Order: sequence, then structure tokens, then C-alpha cells
Amino acid sequence: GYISIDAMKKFLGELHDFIPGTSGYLAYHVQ
Amino acid sequence: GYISIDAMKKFLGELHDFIPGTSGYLAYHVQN
Amino acid sequence: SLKPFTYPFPETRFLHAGPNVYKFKIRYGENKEVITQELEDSVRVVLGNLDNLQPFATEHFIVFPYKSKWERVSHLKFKHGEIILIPYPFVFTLYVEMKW
Amino acid sequence: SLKPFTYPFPETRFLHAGPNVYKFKIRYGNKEVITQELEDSVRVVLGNLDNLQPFATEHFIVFPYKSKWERVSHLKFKHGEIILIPYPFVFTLYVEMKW
Repeated sequence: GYISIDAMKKFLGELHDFIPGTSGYLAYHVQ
Repeated sequence: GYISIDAMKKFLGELHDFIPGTSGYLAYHVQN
Repeated sequence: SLKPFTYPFPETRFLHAGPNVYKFKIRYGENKEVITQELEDSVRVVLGNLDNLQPFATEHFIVFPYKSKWERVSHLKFKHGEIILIPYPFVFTLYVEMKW
Repeated sequence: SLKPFTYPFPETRFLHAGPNVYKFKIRYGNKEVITQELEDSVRVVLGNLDNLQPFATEHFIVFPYKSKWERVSHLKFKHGEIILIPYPFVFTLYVEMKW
């Protein structure tokens, strides 16, 4: 028996896919 | 799929059941 | 609001929530709208229980969440326009199995 | 090396390895082979204490989880005169049928 998803806390805020090159998203790396 | 148990690192040392009152095992707890 | 989840194929997704970006990995063992919604719910649950991951059952699945160190995350910078997004330093792997 | 595990019923087992004692909990959902592969799963968990991941045995999928061992600072373990150090986390192995 596992806990039901409905018995758990859920983040209810806005949630977006982070896709660089879209919606103003960008990602970098050290060099 | 899932990784096979045979591909995992394994602890190969001695492994015993810890049963207080046997084989010299003992356990304690704080008290007021 | 999110791209459709890949029901049969394992995938990696970067998610922007609040001030953070999270790295998620989905692994798999008819009405696909419900399936996508419950997978989004599973992600939202993991985000709501960042420090107390435990397996849980949806209407159709058992989700086994795992957290691992996001290596070389200190060498990355994420931005939304001029906003700096804070990467959560752990990667979440969701093993999704069927609720029989 | 350990007594057989209770295949159908959930159980808690305290195991002595090296200088330490670990708290394991087994939850479910020829028993000699089952006991042997469960011992192997325990040894794998001990070999990957910091990088827990699910793995498949011949008959099961094992989902290991770590949780804080509460109220363990108030415990002292000994083997004879030797002081055993309790590993401060409890390991719960969710065992599921591989098929």
C-alpha cells in the first residue's frame, strides 16, 4: 500500500518548461 | 528498465543480525 | 501549459517554478490527457515534497521519486530575460510504474 | 549470514556491519533464493549508501529509500565491550514483483 497522490502536498503555482532560446530563457557555462 | 543487482557495487563484509541479549549484544536508552 | 509528456519514451525536462529551475528525469517501466495531467500532478507533488521524497500512487501509476546531486550545477547560470533563475542543486528522477 | 526474511509480511531488521549498526525496513507491494537476493539487496544498499537508486533482482524490483533515523541520538549499541555506531539513517526497501 502506497500513499495516495491526493493525500500529498502539491506545488500549485505557475510551472513552465525551461527551454533556452524560447520565452526569453537562456543558459550559460563557465569557460 | 532498471539496473540489474549484479551490476551494483556490493558490501561483501560480515553481516549479522543485531539482537540484544544474544551473542553479547547490548542496547541502552536515555532516561530521566 | 507544458509540452506533452512522452508516455513511452524516457525524457529530461527543465522546469521553471517560482525563482528556481529544476532538472527532472522521467523513466517508464488511452485517454492521454488524464495521463499528462496526473504526471504533471506527480511533478507538482515532488516539488511540494522536495525533502521527503516517498513513493506514491496516482489513479493509474505508482511514482517512485528519487533525488540525486546535480553535479557541475555550480558551473551553470540560468536566465529568463534579465532575471537570474536559481537552479535547485538536485536532479529528480521519477520512476513511473503501472498501478495494477 | 542472516536469518530468513519474512517474505509476505513487512518487517524491521537491525543489522551489524563493520563497526556500525543499520536499521532496515522491508515492505512488500522456494524462499531460500528470495532471502539470498534480499540479503544481496541489503549489501548493495550498503555499497551505495550515498547514491541510492532502484535495482532489479532475479524476481523483484527493489526501490531503496533513506530517511532520518529519529530518536537515534538517545541510543547506544554495544557488541560485548565494543561500541557500535548506529548509522543515522533508516533504509526502507520497497520490494515489488518484477512482473
